[PDB]
Amino acid sequence: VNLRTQKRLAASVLGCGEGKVWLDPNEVSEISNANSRQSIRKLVADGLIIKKPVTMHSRSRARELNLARRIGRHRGFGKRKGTADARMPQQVLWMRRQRVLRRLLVKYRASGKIDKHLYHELYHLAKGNTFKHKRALVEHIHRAKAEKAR
Amino acid sequence: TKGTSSFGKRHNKTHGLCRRCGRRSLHNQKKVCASCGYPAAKTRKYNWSEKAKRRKVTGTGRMRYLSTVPRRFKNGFRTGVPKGARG
Amino acid sequence: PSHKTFRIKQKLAKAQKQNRPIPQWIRLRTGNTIRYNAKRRHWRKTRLGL
RNA sequence: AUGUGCGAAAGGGUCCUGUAAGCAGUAGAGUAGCCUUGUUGUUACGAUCUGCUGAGGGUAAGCCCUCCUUCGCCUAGAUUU
RNA sequence: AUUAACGAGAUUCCCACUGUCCCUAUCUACUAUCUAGCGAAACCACAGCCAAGGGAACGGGCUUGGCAAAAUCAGCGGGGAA
RNA sequence: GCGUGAGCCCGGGUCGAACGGCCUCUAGUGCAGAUCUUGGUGGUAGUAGCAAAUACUUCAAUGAGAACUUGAAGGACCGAAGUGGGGAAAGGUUCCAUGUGAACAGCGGUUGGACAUGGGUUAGUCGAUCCUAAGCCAUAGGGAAGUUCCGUUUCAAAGGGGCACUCGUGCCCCGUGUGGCGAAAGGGAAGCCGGUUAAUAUUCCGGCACCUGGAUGUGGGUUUUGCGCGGCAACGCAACUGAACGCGGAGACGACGGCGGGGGCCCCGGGCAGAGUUCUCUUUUCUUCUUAACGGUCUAUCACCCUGGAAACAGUUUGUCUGGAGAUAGGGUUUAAUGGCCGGAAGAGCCCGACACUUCUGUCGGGUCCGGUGCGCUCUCGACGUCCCUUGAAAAUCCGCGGGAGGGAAUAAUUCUCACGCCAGGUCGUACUCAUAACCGCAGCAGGUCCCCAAGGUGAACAGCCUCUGGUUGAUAGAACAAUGUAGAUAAGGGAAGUCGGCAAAAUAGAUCCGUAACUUCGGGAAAAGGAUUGGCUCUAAGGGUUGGGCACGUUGCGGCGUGCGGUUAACAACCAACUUAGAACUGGUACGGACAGGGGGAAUCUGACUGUCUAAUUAAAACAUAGCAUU
RNA sequence: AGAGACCGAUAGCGCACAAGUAGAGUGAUCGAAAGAUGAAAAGCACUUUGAAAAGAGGGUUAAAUAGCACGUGAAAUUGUU
Ligand SMILES: [K+]
Ligand SMILES: [K+]
Ligand SMILES: [K+]
Ligand SMILES: [K+]
Ligand SMILES: [K+]
Ligand SMILES: [K+]
Ligand SMILES: [K+]
Ligand SMILES: [K+]
Ligand SMILES: [K+]
Ligand SMILES: [K+]
Ligand SMILES: [K+]
Ligand SMILES: [K+]
Ligand SMILES: [K+]
Ligand SMILES: [K+]
Ligand SMILES: [K+]
Ligand SMILES: [K+]
Ligand SMILES: [K+]
Ligand SMILES: [K+]
Ligand SMILES: [K+]
Ligand SMILES: [K+]
Ligand SMILES: [K+]
Ligand SMILES: [K+]
Ligand SMILES: [K+]
Ligand SMILES: [K+]
Ligand SMILES: [K+]
Ligand SMILES: [K+]
Ligand SMILES: [K+]
Ligand SMILES: [K+]
Ligand SMILES: [K+]
Ligand SMILES: [K+]
Ligand SMILES: [K+]
Ligand SMILES: [K+]
Ligand SMILES: [K+]
Ligand SMILES: [K+]
Ligand SMILES: [K+]
Ligand SMILES: [K+]
Ligand SMILES: [K+]
Ligand SMILES: [K+]
Ligand SMILES: [K+]
Ligand SMILES: [K+]
Ligand SMILES: [K+]
Ligand SMILES: [K+]
Ligand SMILES: [K+]
Ligand SMILES: [K+]
Ligand SMILES: [K+]
Ligand SMILES: [K+]
Ligand SMILES: [K+]
Ligand SMILES: [K+]
Ligand SMILES: [K+]
Ligand SMILES: [K+]
Ligand SMILES: [K+]
Ligand SMILES: [K+]
Ligand SMILES: [Mg+2]
Ligand SMILES: [Mg+2]
Ligand SMILES: [Mg+2]
Ligand SMILES: [Mg+2]
Ligand SMILES: [Mg+2]
Ligand SMILES: [Mg+2]
Ligand SMILES: [Mg+2]
Ligand SMILES: [Mg+2]
Ligand SMILES: [Mg+2]
Ligand SMILES: [Mg+2]
Ligand SMILES: [Mg+2]
Ligand SMILES: [Mg+2]
Ligand SMILES: [Mg+2]
Ligand SMILES: [Mg+2]
Ligand SMILES: [Mg+2]
Ligand SMILES: [Mg+2]
Ligand SMILES: [Mg+2]
Ligand SMILES: [Mg+2]
Ligand SMILES: [Mg+2]
Ligand SMILES: [Mg+2]
Ligand SMILES: [Mg+2]
Ligand SMILES: [Mg+2]
Ligand SMILES: [Mg+2]
Ligand SMILES: [Mg+2]
Ligand SMILES: [Mg+2]
Ligand SMILES: [Mg+2]
Ligand SMILES: [Mg+2]
Ligand SMILES: [Mg+2]
Ligand SMILES: [Mg+2]
Ligand SMILES: [Mg+2]
Ligand SMILES: [Mg+2]
Ligand SMILES: [Mg+2]
Ligand SMILES: [Mg+2]
Ligand SMILES: [Mg+2]
Ligand SMILES: [Mg+2]
Ligand SMILES: [Mg+2]
Ligand SMILES: [Mg+2]
Ligand SMILES: [Mg+2]
Ligand SMILES: [Mg+2]
Ligand SMILES: [Mg+2]
Ligand SMILES: [Mg+2]
Ligand SMILES: [Mg+2]
Ligand SMILES: [Mg+2]
Ligand SMILES: [Mg+2]
Ligand SMILES: [Mg+2]
Ligand SMILES: [Mg+2]
Ligand SMILES: [Mg+2]
Ligand SMILES: [Mg+2]
Ligand SMILES: [Mg+2]
Ligand SMILES: [Mg+2]
Ligand SMILES: [Mg+2]
Ligand SMILES: [Mg+2]
Ligand SMILES: [Mg+2]
Ligand SMILES: [Mg+2]
Ligand SMILES: [Mg+2]
Ligand SMILES: [Mg+2]
Ligand SMILES: [Mg+2]
Ligand SMILES: [Mg+2]
Ligand SMILES: [Mg+2]
Ligand SMILES: [Mg+2]
Ligand SMILES: [Mg+2]
Ligand SMILES: [Mg+2]
Ligand SMILES: [Zn+2]
Repeated sequence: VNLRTQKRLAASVLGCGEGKVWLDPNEVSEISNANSRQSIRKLVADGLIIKKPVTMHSRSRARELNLARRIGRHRGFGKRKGTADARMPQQVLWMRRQRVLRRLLVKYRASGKIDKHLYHELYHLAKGNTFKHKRALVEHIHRAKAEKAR
Repeated sequence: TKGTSSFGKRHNKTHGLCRRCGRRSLHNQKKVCASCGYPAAKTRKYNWSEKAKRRKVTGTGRMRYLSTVPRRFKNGFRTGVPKGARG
Repeated sequence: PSHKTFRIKQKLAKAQKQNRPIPQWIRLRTGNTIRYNAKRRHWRKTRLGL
């Protein structure tokens, strides 16, 4: 008995690959009489032709390592292969910081904590490498208004 | 790399089928047949090859009209029908 | 190729109608000398020139 | 070809590595919860450490012993002088 | 005539390194090797054990001696002026 | 048996249609050699060999016969710059089904791209057909004995548009110009989803659309003084006359860099179904949860408009541009959906469950949700920037405008680019392969041959290594382990003593932190040279986003606001989210870029400045080219 | 159309035959091999062994020492006796 035609027809009807088609080993004579696509469907309904499941591929170990690195477990000096700028480029660090600092100054000026003359002077100070982060800018503003009070 | 490697790059055609003689001898870019000389009015023929002349001389084809002239000459190029024929 | 012209299509049709063996009753005629077909062509053996 | 026989296992000896899985602990840098607020207060997480443990694994394929462990086999078939 | 940088460009020395060497040993895979199946080519006057002699001045064959016992397998690189 | 000899004669066997002696005549008349010509056949010899691309094993069935046929079950490889899914050139039936003695598949064969008999390619929307490019060829003319050479707008009387016809015959305008071929990757009118076959499908069936050309009628629009209204404006609205002649726009264009928006893929959390594991653990691991063309409606950078008038200058990008030639601010208009919602459309497709059913046949229930994240990958759009002694096609075709020729109603008229309605769309290609077997290399040859799509982990990464979907298990086999080999490797002590010559091999190598000479065209040399660290576990610190802010009047089913104010919380509270960097303790046979991946260095001489190029198949160089300089 | 002191299938034209054919080359062009069963197919009915190809009997013929691998059937080279 030659069943090459039946296996090819089954894959098209089941919508799978020919490596996922199962033919009943004890009904080869009955299966060999199926020559049309209609007869293949009837043998699928009766349970002589089934589609096999996929092979296992799990990401359990992958997302386990990800969580351990959120608390700093696998990021030592013996675990780095690229350069510092390849892992975290400096241009991205600079671009983030300028957007953070410029977002704050617009917020203060809109509410009223500062006026435009102080806004302009702080803006060009931030363009220079003056304020290290958000905290440094806020402390500088408080001292500036304290001396302006006198 | 001349030889086996270079032979793999041959996938174009210098000549196609001629409309007058039927051989694959029509040059694709020049549009001139290398065998019968189409589209000139005369047919290409040279006296330094007797073999080539005999391959296409009169009598190598069908002679659709010329083969019935000797019979008409022998009877005098007459017209009409034989005496009291019907029709 | 799938792209063809009508002249090439006409040629390919004739080449396969001329590729069948001789009938059997030809071999029983009086004074016959034909044994087989001496002009058989195969796509894997001889290349036809367009 | 009945034997101090031949074969397949097993037990012991000899060598090689280096202390198995499992369970437990007043061991463990610390952390997060819950209560009567403890002299070990408990519940959860924890590389590793300690005990059972010179243990576990392998060992003739061209290592040794077994009348003192178990199971099987055997006085042919063919050719020639 | 000089000359920084550059070079799968030629040359000499130094440090490190090693079976390149003293001096050679051992292991793995595929062959070769044996079997079943399948199955070529180059080449070939006739052939195929030597020593000396003379000879076209370096013989497988001639002359005088040495000798000399079926059919065969794996390798080898002296000769066949291969 | 005869003859010195070339030769002649007879006996026996096989066989089946013509042949000889003697004298003259006549010639394509006698073979061992020519590396002689054509054909046939030996030894070598059952010999050399049939060894790149990791690999097969068990049971059953078929059959005279099974390592290389089919089913199931194991073990493996390709590892998304694939041994996957589709195409262009080229081939031409190699595609599908049934069957089969020989020959072919360098072993076998029940199998085959082989052999025999039948079957298979469906378009107004995908192409060709239309346009022009580099180029090729006609016409006017000039050469040449001539086959023919040049010439493409020229030293040419070179065209096209309208109106009635009694009925074609007849009238009237404009005129500088006047051929064709040439792209299945350039330019260009129009189709999407689901199903269906042994073999075709954006082509067949069902549903739902679109384009061009041709005729045409209803509804609506305009006009009673003739060809529409609104907005300060940018402009809007279902329409809303427009000939000759002319102006403009689209077609229509380079390479590279960072940044922002959108679709698809990847990743994380929850829920409903189904499956795998369960000595112990795991609210656990894996799979499905979809939405087309064509339309409606609300929005989305640039830019433009109105008010007003800026120095204590302001606005503002990751990247310094913008503004009295009018900024900030307040309010508007508009190019641009692959964005949200609705029609299409759940009736489809997909996942579960329960009954029928020899077949013919099926039938019925459920479900088909909700969020997050990013220097992620891929395609597309936008605003910016850099480079040039380099500035990056043409034509067909379609639209707007300037002008005002002609024509038209007061009961009808309307050459209204608005809605709906009627008819038609010819011809050729379409199967299959696109390569360790369908193309070219004499062949089923480790060679060569233009593209599209592109998953998880480690990691800087399209590096190497392992896996999922999909695909293979095909390269003659069985047994044994001699020499000599080809390919892969390790050696005590010495360390180039070997050799023409360190040829081959070994040694170094990622990342972080220190340190770095002579010389120099000041740019380099430079990763110069030379050092130290790196695992696991338990902790600590730093780098962000969104939403809230107190009174006094009036309106509104805690109101949301029209306001008059007051104020800068000595910056507080709640919620949300990935990664990157720095420090400490503990721990181990001191090991930790633990595989993969991965520079040896220095002091000098000769010579060419550098980057580039050549003898396809023995020479890659000091040879050629080059910028600069000089001469004619 | 008629002839010959011509050739007799490696000769005579390249071709006595489905020959300017099959086949090679991008192309111009290059270009073969291959005649004969018997007077007549009367071209082997039946039985038996074999999966089949075929063998052994038995038939036709004047002859199968003529079976379509077909008149006669030499040498090189090979098997048995
Ligand atoms: K233990
Ligand atoms: K112990
Ligand atoms: K060089
Ligand atoms: K050998
Ligand atoms: K053999
Ligand atoms: K001698
Ligand atoms: K002699
Ligand atoms: K006789
Ligand atoms: K043999
Ligand atoms: K192999
Ligand atoms: K393989
Ligand atoms: K068409
Ligand atoms: K139609
Ligand atoms: K066509
Ligand atoms: K057409
Ligand atoms: K042109
Ligand atoms: K002329
Ligand atoms: K085109
Ligand atoms: K069909
Ligand atoms: K109306
Ligand atoms: K209107
Ligand atoms: K273009
Ligand atoms: K983008
Ligand atoms: K994107
Ligand atoms: K996206
Ligand atoms: K991802
Ligand atoms: K469309
Ligand atoms: K100003
Ligand atoms: K930047
Ligand atoms: K790309
Ligand atoms: K008018
Ligand atoms: K098709
Ligand atoms: K197709
Ligand atoms: K193709
Ligand atoms: K990856
Ligand atoms: K990788
Ligand atoms: K060996
Ligand atoms: K060996
Ligand atoms: K040396
Ligand atoms: K020397
Ligand atoms: K290191
Ligand atoms: K010198
Ligand atoms: K160079
Ligand atoms: K060379
Ligand atoms: K070179
Ligand atoms: K040169
Ligand atoms: K100079
Ligand atoms: K001949
Ligand atoms: K040919
Ligand atoms: K007789
Ligand atoms: K007989
Ligand atoms: K005979
Ligand atoms: Mg920088
Ligand atoms: Mg050409
Ligand atoms: Mg009549
Ligand atoms: Mg001698
Ligand atoms: Mg001598
Ligand atoms: Mg000799
Ligand atoms: Mg002698
Ligand atoms: Mg040798
Ligand atoms: Mg020798
Ligand atoms: Mg006769
Ligand atoms: Mg002669
Ligand atoms: Mg001879
Ligand atoms: Mg002689
Ligand atoms: Mg051999
Ligand atoms: Mg092989
Ligand atoms: Mg070999
Ligand atoms: Mg195999
Ligand atoms: Mg691999
Ligand atoms: Mg693999
Ligand atoms: Mg097939
Ligand atoms: Mg078949
Ligand atoms: Mg074979
Ligand atoms: Mg065979
Ligand atoms: Mg077969
Ligand atoms: Mg065939
Ligand atoms: Mg089209
Ligand atoms: Mg011309
Ligand atoms: Mg002329
Ligand atoms: Mg054209
Ligand atoms: Mg195109
Ligand atoms: Mg229409
Ligand atoms: Mg107008
Ligand atoms: Mg929708
Ligand atoms: Mg929309
Ligand atoms: Mg503004
Ligand atoms: Mg809807
Ligand atoms: Mg449904
Ligand atoms: Mg197909
Ligand atoms: Mg392909
Ligand atoms: Mg190949
Ligand atoms: Mg081929
Ligand atoms: Mg990573
Ligand atoms: Mg073998
Ligand atoms: Mg070696
Ligand atoms: Mg050593
Ligand atoms: Mg040592
Ligand atoms: Mg040393
Ligand atoms: Mg070397
Ligand atoms: Mg260094
Ligand atoms: Mg140096
Ligand atoms: Mg140079
Ligand atoms: Mg060379
Ligand atoms: Mg070379
Ligand atoms: Mg004659
Ligand atoms: Mg002959
Ligand atoms: Mg002849
Ligand atoms: Mg004969
Ligand atoms: Mg017989
Ligand atoms: Mg006879
Ligand atoms: Mg014979
Ligand atoms: Mg004979
Ligand atoms: Mg003989
Ligand atoms: Zn021609």
